[PDB]
Amino acid sequence: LENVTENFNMWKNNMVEQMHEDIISLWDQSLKPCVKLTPLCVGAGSCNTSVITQACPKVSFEPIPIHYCAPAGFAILKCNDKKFNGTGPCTNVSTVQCTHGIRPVVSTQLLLNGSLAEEEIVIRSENFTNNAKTIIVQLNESVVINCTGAGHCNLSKTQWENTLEQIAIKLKEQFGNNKTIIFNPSSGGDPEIVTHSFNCGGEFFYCNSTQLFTWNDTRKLNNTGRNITLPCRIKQIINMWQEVGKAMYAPPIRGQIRCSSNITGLLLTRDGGKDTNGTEIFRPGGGDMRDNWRSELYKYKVVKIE
Amino acid sequence: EVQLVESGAEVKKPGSSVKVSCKASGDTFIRYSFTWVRQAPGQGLEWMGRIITILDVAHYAPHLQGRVTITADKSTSTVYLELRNLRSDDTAVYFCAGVYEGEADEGEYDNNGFLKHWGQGTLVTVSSASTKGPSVFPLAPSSKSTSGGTAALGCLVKDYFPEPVTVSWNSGALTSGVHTFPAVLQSSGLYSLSSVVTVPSSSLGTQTYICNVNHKPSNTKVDKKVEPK
Ligand SMILES: *[C@@H]1O[C@H](CO)[C@@H](O)[C@H](O)[C@H]1NC(C)=O
Ligand SMILES: *[C@@H]1O[C@H](CO)[C@@H](O)[C@H](O)[C@H]1NC(C)=O
Ligand SMILES: *[C@@H]1O[C@H](CO)[C@@H](O)[C@H](O)[C@H]1NC(C)=O
Ligand SMILES: *[C@@H]1O[C@H](CO)[C@@H](O)[C@H](O)[C@H]1NC(C)=O
Ligand SMILES: *[C@@H]1O[C@H](CO)[C@@H](O)[C@H](O)[C@H]1NC(C)=O
Ligand SMILES: *[C@@H]1O[C@H](CO)[C@@H](O)[C@H](O)[C@H]1NC(C)=O
Ligand SMILES: *[C@@H]1O[C@H](CO)[C@@H](O)[C@H](O)[C@H]1NC(C)=O
Ligand SMILES: *[C@@H]1O[C@H](CO)[C@@H](O)[C@H](O)[C@H]1NC(C)=O
Ligand SMILES: *[C@@H]1O[C@H](CO)[C@@H](O)[C@H](O)[C@H]1NC(C)=O
Ligand SMILES: *[C@@H]1O[C@H](CO)[C@@H](O)[C@H](O)[C@H]1NC(C)=O
Ligand SMILES: *[C@H]1O[C@H](CO)[C@@H](O)[C@H](O)[C@H]1NC(C)=O
Ligand SMILES: *[C@H]1O[C@H](CO)[C@@H](O)[C@H](O)[C@H]1NC(C)=O
Repeated sequence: LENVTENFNMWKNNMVEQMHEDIISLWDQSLKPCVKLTPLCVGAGSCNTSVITQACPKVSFEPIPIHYCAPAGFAILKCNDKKFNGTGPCTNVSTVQCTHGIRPVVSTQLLLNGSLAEEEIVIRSENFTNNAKTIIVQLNESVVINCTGAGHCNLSKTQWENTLEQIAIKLKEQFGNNKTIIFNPSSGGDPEIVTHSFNCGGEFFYCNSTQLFTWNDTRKLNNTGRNITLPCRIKQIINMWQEVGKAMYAPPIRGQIRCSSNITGLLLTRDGGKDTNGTEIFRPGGGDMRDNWRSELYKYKVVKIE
Repeated sequence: EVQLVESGAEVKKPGSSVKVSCKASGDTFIRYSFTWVRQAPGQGLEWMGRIITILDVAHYAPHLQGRVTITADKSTSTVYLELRNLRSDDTAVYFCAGVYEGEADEGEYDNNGFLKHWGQGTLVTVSSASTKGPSVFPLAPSSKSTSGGTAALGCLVKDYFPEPVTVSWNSGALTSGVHTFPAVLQSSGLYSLSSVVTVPSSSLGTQTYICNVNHKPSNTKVDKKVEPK
C-alpha cells in the first residue's frame, strides 16, 4: 500500500474513457456489420444517414481479459477499502503496475463477469439524489445466468430473490430505512436498454428482464418455478452502443450459441417520484457501457510521474 | 403472402430517366426486402439491385451504379426503380421481386438474396422511335403452292411501335391452328411480326379471313380481309 492520501473520482475517471474507446476499436475489427447507419447533419435539421456496407464475417466474438499497465512517466494508483464510494479521498491507496484482468463485457441492465464486491453488496452513484444518475450495484456474490441462442436464459430464482433483497436492503440504506423498496421493469426506451441486452457468440441477445425486475417489498414469485427463465431474442438489426445509429449483423449459423456468465452487478435507476411517500421505484438501466467500465475502474486512477 | 403490382409499361427515349412503381400488398411491407430484376427481350435475368426496405438501404449492380436507384415509400407501401441516362439496351421488362425477411420490425432479419414474390413485370422501351400504329398486309394463301388438304395464309403486321401487339383471326374465332410469331426489331427502330393459320383451301371464298391486330399503345385497332387473292 502507498503511504499517502489522494482523491479519486470513478465518475470522472479518465481510464474509463480510455478503455471504452479501446473496447470500441476492439469491436471494429472483430464484429463488423453488413450495414451501419449513422446520423449526418450539417445542423440544418435535415439529416442524411451515412450508410456503410462491409463484409459480415461470422466470428464467435469471445472477449479476452484486458490489463492496463502504466507505460512510463505514468503510474496507476489503486484504492483499497471494503466499501469505497469511488468518489473521494482514499486512505489505503497503493501504486500498481497493471489493473486486474478485466473482461470487457458489453451489456445493459446486468453486468456480466465483472468483479465481485469483497465485503458486501455496494452501490455507487455519482449522486443518489439525482434520479437521472445510474446507480451501479456491485454484487458480493454473483448469480450464474445461462443464455442460449435457442431463445432464453435461466437464472436461479433463489439466488435472484436473495440478491434483490441484499440490494433492496442496501438501497434503503441510502435513501432512508423507513422507505419501501420496489423493482419495476424498464420504463421505456430502446430495445437494448429495455431488456437485458448483451452479446454472446457474436449474437446480440435481447432478454426480457421483467421477471428479474418486478419485485415488491412484500410478495414473492416461486410458485411452480425453480429457475427464472428470461425469454431472450437474438436481433440482427440493432442500435449501436458505440455511436448513435443502427447496424445490421448477419443471421446466426453455428449449430449452437451458449453463454454462462456471472451476474456480478447491476445498473439500476430509481425514478424521481418528486419527493413522494417512501416508495422508491428502481428499474433496470445502463446502455452507457462506460458505467460498465467504471464499475471495474472505480478504484483506479492513472497519474503522471513526479 | 404478398401480391406485387407494378406501374405501367413506359416508352422512354435515349438519355432519359424512368421510374417504375411496385405496390406491395397482402402483408407487412417492412418485413420484405425488394429487388428489381430486369430482362431484355430474348435475354435473361440481370440483377439490378435490392432494397433492405426497413433499413432504407439499397445496394446495386456494378454495371448500373450511378444510373440506378431503388427507394420505398413505406407510407403508401410502394417500391420504386429509377434508371437514368436510358440507353437502347436498357430496353427490357423490369421485374419487381420481393422476399420475406422475418420479424424485421423486431430486429430479426434473414437478409435473403433469392426472390419469392415477383411482380407482373413492367416493360420499358428506350428507343429513339416514335409511337405509331401498325399496318397489316395480307399474305395471299398459297393457292399455287399448297393444295389437296389445307393451305396456309396470314398477316404481316409491319412497322409498329412500341409494343406489344395482340393477334386473333376472324374477329377472334379462328385462333386455332395459328402461329403468331414474336415481333422483330427492324433497323428503323420499329418492330414487325407475322401471324399465320394453315386452314383448308376448300374454305377459301366463303369464310372471309381477317386477322385482328390491336396495338393499344397507338390506340390503333386494325382489321384486314385476307381474301384468297
Ligand atoms: C444529404 O447529406 C449530405 C451530406 O453528405 C448533404 O451535403 C446534402 O445536402 C443532404 N441532402 C441530400 C443530398 O439528400
Ligand atoms: C455480502 O456477501 C456475503 C457473502 O459473500 C453475504 O453473506 C452478505 O449478506 C452480503 N451482504 C449483503 C446482504 O449485501
Ligand atoms: C449454467 O450452466 C452451468 C454449466 O456451465 C451449470 O453448471 C449451471 O447449473 C447452469 N445454471 C443454470 C441453468 O441455472
Ligand atoms: C422513519 O423516519 C424516522 C427515521 O429517520 C423514524 O423515527 C420514523 O418513525 C419513521 N417514519 C416513517 C416514515 O414511517
Ligand atoms: C416481456 O417483456 C415485454 C416487453 O419487453 C413485456 O410486455 C412482457 O409482458 C414480458 N413478458 C414476461 C416474461 O412477463
Ligand atoms: C409485484 O406485485 C404485483 C401486484 O402486487 C404482482 O402482480 C406482481 O406479480 C409482483 N411481482 C412479482 C412477480 O413478484
Ligand atoms: C420457492 O421455489 C424455490 C425454487 O424455485 C425453492 O427452492 C424454495 O424452497 C421455494 N420456497 C419455499 C420455501 O417453499
Ligand atoms: C463465473 O461464471 C461461470 C459460468 O457459470 C461459473 O461457473 C463460475 O463459477 C463463475 N466464477 C466466478 C466469478 O465465481
Ligand atoms: C463471461 O461472460 C461472457 C458474457 O459475454 C460469457 O459469454 C462467457 O462465457 C463468460 N465466461 C465463461 C465462463 O466463459
Ligand atoms: C402515499 O401513497 C400515495 C401515493 O400515491 C399518497 O396518495 C398517500 O397520501 C401516501 N400515504 C399513504 C396514504 O400511504
Ligand atoms: C503510513 O505510515 C506512516 C508512519 O510513519 C505515516 O507517516 C503515513 O502517513 C502513513 N500513510 C497512510 C496509510 O496514511
Ligand atoms: C490499509 O491500511 C489501514 C491502516 O492500517 C488498515 O486498517 C487496512 O486494513 C489496510 N487495508 C488493506 C487490507 O490493504
